Amino acid sequence: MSLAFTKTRSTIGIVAQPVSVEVHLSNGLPSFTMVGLAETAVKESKDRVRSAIINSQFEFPCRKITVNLGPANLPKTGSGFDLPIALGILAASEQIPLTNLANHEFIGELALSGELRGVSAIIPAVLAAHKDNQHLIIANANAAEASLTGHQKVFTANNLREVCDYLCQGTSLQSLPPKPDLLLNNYELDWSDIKGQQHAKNAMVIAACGGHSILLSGAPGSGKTMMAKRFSTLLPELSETQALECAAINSIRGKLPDFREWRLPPFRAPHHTASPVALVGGGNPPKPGEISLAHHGVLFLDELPEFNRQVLETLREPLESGHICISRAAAQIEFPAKFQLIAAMNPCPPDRISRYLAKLSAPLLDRIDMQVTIHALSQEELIKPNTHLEKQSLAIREKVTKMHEIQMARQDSLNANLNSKTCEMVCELGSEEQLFLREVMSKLKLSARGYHRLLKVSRTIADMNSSKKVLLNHLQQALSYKQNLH
Amino acid sequence: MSLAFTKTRSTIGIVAQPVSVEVHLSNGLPSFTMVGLAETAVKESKDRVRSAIINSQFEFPCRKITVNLGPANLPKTGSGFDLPIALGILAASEQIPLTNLANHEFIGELALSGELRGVSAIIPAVLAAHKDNQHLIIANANAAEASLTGHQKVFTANNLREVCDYLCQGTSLQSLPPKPDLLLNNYELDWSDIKGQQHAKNAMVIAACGGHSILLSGAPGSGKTMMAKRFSTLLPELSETQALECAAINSIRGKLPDFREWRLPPFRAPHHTASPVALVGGGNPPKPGEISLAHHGVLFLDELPEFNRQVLETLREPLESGHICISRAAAQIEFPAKFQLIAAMNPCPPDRISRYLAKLSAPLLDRIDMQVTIHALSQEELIKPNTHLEKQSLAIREKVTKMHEIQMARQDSLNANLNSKTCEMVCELGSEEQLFLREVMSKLKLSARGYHRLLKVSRTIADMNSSKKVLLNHLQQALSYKQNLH
Amino acid sequence: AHKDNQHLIIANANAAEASLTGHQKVFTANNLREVCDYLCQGTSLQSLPPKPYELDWSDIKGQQHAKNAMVIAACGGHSILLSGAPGSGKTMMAKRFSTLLPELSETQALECAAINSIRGKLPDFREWRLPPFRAPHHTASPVALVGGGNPPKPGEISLAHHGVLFLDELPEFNRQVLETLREPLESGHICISRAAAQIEFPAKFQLIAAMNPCPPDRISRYLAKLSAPLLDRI
Amino acid sequence: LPDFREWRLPPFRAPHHTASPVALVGGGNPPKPGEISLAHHGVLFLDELPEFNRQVLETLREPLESGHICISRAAAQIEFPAKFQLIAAMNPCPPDRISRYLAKLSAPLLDRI
Amino acid sequence: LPDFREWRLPPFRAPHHTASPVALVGGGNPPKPGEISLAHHGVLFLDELPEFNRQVLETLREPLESGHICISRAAAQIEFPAKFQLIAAMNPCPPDRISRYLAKLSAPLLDRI
DNA sequence: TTTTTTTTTTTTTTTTTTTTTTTT
DNA sequence: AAAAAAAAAAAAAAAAAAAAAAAA
Ligand SMILES: Nc1ncnc2c1ncn2[C@@H]1O[C@H](COP(=O)(O)OP(=O)(O)NP(=O)(O)O)[C@@H](O)[C@H]1O
Ligand SMILES: Nc1ncnc2c1ncn2[C@@H]1O[C@H](COP(=O)(O)OP(=O)(O)NP(=O)(O)O)[C@@H](O)[C@H]1O
Repeated sequence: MSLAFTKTRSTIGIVAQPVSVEVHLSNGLPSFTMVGLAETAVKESKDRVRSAIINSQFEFPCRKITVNLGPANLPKTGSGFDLPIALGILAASEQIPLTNLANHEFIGELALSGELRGVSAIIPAVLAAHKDNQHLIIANANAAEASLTGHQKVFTANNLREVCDYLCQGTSLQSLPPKPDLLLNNYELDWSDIKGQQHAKNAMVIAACGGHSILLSGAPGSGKTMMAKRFSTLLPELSETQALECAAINSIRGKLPDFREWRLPPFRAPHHTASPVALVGGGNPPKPGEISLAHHGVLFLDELPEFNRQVLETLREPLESGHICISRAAAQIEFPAKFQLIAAMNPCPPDRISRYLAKLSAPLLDRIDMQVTIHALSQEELIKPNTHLEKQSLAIREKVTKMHEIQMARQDSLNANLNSKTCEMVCELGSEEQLFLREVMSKLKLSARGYHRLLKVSRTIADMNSSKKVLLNHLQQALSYKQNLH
Repeated sequence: MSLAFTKTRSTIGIVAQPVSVEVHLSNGLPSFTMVGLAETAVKESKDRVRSAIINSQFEFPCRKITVNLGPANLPKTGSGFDLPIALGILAASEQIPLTNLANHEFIGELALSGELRGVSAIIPAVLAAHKDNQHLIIANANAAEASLTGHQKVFTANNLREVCDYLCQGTSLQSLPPKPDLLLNNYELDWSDIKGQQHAKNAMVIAACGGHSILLSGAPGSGKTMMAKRFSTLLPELSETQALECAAINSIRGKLPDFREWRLPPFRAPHHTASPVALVGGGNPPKPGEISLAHHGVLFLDELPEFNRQVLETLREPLESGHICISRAAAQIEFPAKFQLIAAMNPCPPDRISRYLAKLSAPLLDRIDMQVTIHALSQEELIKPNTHLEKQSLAIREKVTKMHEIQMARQDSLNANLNSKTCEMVCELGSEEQLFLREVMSKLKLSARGYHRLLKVSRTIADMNSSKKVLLNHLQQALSYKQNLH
Repeated sequence: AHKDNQHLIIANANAAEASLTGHQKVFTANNLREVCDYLCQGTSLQSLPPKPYELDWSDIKGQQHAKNAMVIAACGGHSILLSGAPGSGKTMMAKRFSTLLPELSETQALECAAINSIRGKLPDFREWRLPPFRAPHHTASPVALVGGGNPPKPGEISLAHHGVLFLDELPEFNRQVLETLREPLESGHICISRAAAQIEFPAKFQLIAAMNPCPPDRISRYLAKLSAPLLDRI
Repeated sequence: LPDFREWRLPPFRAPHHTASPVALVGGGNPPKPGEISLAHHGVLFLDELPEFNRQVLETLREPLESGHICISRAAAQIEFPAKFQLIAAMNPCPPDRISRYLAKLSAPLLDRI
Repeated sequence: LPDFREWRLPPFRAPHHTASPVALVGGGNPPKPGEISLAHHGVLFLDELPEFNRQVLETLREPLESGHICISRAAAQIEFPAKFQLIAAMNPCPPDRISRYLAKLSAPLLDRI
């Protein structure tokens, strides 16, 4: 008859869910009705589309035009619906052969002259389009942003007539500019630029291999955030897909990285108090927060007890599943937050100790595997200049990569994410080691999860020593990283 | 078919984003349609533009008119969209040759007689136009404000007919007037009025010469606030590019400053009664706050134990990044906030003194580099008159001008902004210096931050002696200004 | 639809969720033409893809004294107060309890399915017919443990509908929170109200609580924090 | 609209010690002059001065020197004349109780009287 | 509305000893009747009075003589008639601490027994 | 060895800007 | 073809419940 289908994508949450644009024409008096929860920025696109179609020397149909943006449950805020609506209107009036619109997705604004203009936060659309294996058409102003993915099967155009020519006559035009240069870390910082703490350094290196969260205990003014800020150095380079996902997460916020930190794990340490709306998801049109940010990186947490209780209890979901499920009353949208957690805590500024320690949430203070006490540096070490022992981060990075490969070989998850049931099956335990653990529980009444936490850290230490299975010395070193002190 | 394009500037935050006005005429019913998120202040430009065009002996088209305002996602708030729309309507109707609108930007509010009216906050638009090398035409009422920049590519007009004549026959309009007939610095304020406080004045001298933040403590009624106020004169006069930015922020607020002091570094002390939105950011269309009003200047926080922590917890990020980002749920807005901190407090209002200090935010005091005490002024020295007329002023300002260049030659930041690693290799601590530093460290209870705080101010004092490295004499003086006692 | 005994016609895209109930009398369609053909002539639409362990009491040694008491509590539906010295948690006794209870019927399991479905991201694998066991964390939160806030979401107690609640170290908890757990025990549902209106989360379950009476003269203090009505219904 | 009665006698306004900061100084809404501005060119009396909250008393310093209070309603700011003359009455307390009582005063404001 | 009840017969209500101030009289949200507002024309059983909150027992003043507990949310005044009869029970309690025990009995309410 | 006040958070209210539905 | 009665949110202001902070 006189209806057509075109496919777009709208950035809701972090994932660009597919949006079906449906255009129908009927023999009524001329009109234009937009159906679907479209905001003003989209409802105003009627005149833009009419002018773009007319000024490109096409015939704008003088009939009842009905446009539906399915599905109808999701509000649509992106302004880049003009190009698909125009193509749908053209296809409905049989000015474009319909069979070529099946495998394409279109995103882009339209000025009244027919020239395309770019839209913001486009990278997630490209990611979704490739994931579904769909050709994507993009306004040429977005080629600079979209080329960072380096993804094929993405084309750009300048005018609506260019897109029409591509669809009908097949005169393919433009392609993503070539990928930018794959330069190197420019990482400065380095782990070498920290004076000798030794115990804290070794503990952090152990946890980086095992991906375990740590508590940075000790007196304030001792080097808590200073040591943490260098922890992201140890973590390995992210994969192509992981880097692309982090890039989309940052792109939705609006601050494009500088083409270099692409493969560097993020840090994004949140403020002291901040806001629970800001630090987890958001309201209005929902935007990612500090939790959603630093998806595959390391998240820092200074002055853990000070944080609001509701924030800490809502923080249970990520370390348990890696998703946030903030609801918008009508529905819910997911946020990926599978992050490494680093926390700092100061053992009180003796009556107040009970309430101060009790103020800290235990649901958070159960998955914090390791703890360490960061003693202040001796004046001799503070005043002594650093020999710098040449830069030392690539050796530790190589060690972490090898340990991660070893862990990936024996199961499909890291030791931090091991289930309680699989801990016994995976680990190779000797009889004397089991007897030693039984004797240890005589000395200290560790909880049920203490077993698995001690086993988890000792597994990384044992794999660190040379190979094979757990040993008495490994558990002996592990015992030092108990849950608390007092 | 004919349509016209016309460029203008709409200001959001501080920078004036480019906005392209598109006008298209169709053969439908005579209606006027405007799209592009028009705030109702500009949405009613239809009747104003219609009457302005009719009354200037032109011919208003009797056709359907569609007007599109730039990017479809940027709200338009200014009232100065009448002139671009009127010129677009004229150009689309072939009453103006289109080629002349190639590289011009128009800003101006029209009246029904055709006379142009001044629009508030014109300076950022002029700056943006000069950055892009574009002719800018404004109302005659804005000539006084636009003359600050002194750019030669800005023209002014009296009515729409003048603009049409300029675009059609090159009548050449009326250029903006020359720089105001004033050069005399004066400022009626200088360092001499502070009498008797030799030690604190000498310390504030080195505070200006290294960009260090300085904390002041002393008895009320002495020159604390006066020394803060006179501290502006010490800093070197701002460059033209910095003066334009400061004038842009000031004009955006609305307080047009006096031409006499448009190059002095701004000084603005916030008031204790202020919302966290008053100092930083703003509601509505975002407006610069108190902190950004002191860009490239000095911020004076008198009575530091006041200013409820809710206010001070927002000042953290600007002290490190030099800017603050405010989210409008649809875009991100940035405000320049690079400044120098000066704070004043009463040392004493028993163990209650600790509670008095407890209200202070430790991380804020972490960034402060210097502390001095305002001792009670001697009897006869104040009792003795001020017959001395040896006003220092220009001498110390000349000294700090060279001082900033000397620091800028070594690294890419002043002594206050040194990285911890860069504290060394710039201060070649000798054999005896380490000995003395070890002694003072052992006898005191300094932290890691305090040691590096001690090094930077000592570096600045070392430059004051035109010596390559510290000579154990600068360290002794540094201890006095250091020792952030409380 | 099941409660009223009514046929459902549902979009084919929703067959992923409606199949998880394993229901009959629920159909799926693609077009209005298919539904019109069904109503006019009955063209036999699709009817969802039908759907086809844990520990036991054997893992515990011959503790006949407590085992038979627990069985009686399960048979009679009464609560229980497994408590004493905190010996290695002792929660392994409670974890076995959920296995003893009878298998839930269609509506009973389906109601828990809906209650979980509200929280979004429907539980991952399987096992809807097994009654839940979800237990608190000895500190919880008044919003999280009971009812909720913001646009309402079921609390921990409601999630344990037709299941078991293992509230450990009862004395510590919160005095205000404990009394909020009153209406569900008596009626079987909560009526938490806030702002505009309220909704009724069904909260029928069974309670298993633990306590420590300390090693002197501190037993009275350790029991002084107890809520009388909550213990009176045990 | 006082007319013919006191249009040449200096105003005398004595706000009650609680009042409200949005009425004592400036205000919201399309702004209406507050208590402080109502005493322009006149006398302002503050009985039981320490009883006033420190937040309000710290605002008194700006008009006492600059001569006019500058309201700060985020987007907009307006000027109100405040050239008044200040008169204050305080009770020298009814141990550390003396220090606690005198802490409720504003040291700069009292030391500027 | 639960069951078929009896309606024609006097009601009986007994608060949950510790109870709550919002449950005994009035309530939040749109005005909801309190426990004391219940048992209208009936019998209210107040068991173990000292366990109750002192302020609420003081708030029982008007209901037992006036029969109306009109709530005040600063927006509306809903009446909620509460005519009833009081019945209370006391434990003599386990001697100078007897005064401490009796100090919580809310003597103004004890006068109406 | 025994009891209270205050500040913060949350909740509500109010105003205004936004929205959403008249009435030509 | 321009408007005005109604549903939602952002910010300022005031009151109730909790925490703790400090006082006997
Ligand atoms: N182990 C350390 N090694 C080298 N430098 C350190 C070390 N600890 C502190 N520093 C110095 O500490 C200064 C800033 O780091 P730091 O004091 O840790 O800030 P912070 O992490 O925000 N607060 P805190 O951790 O409590 O001290 C730098 O000059 C560092 O050089
Ligand atoms: N050498 C001097 N030392 C101190 N005060 C001086 C000196 N010379 C003049 N003064 C005068 O004394 C006034 C003191 O100002 P100041 O004490 O800073 O008032 P303020 O703004 O309330 N800050 P504060 O110091 O806390 O009282 C100055 O405004 C000068 O008018």
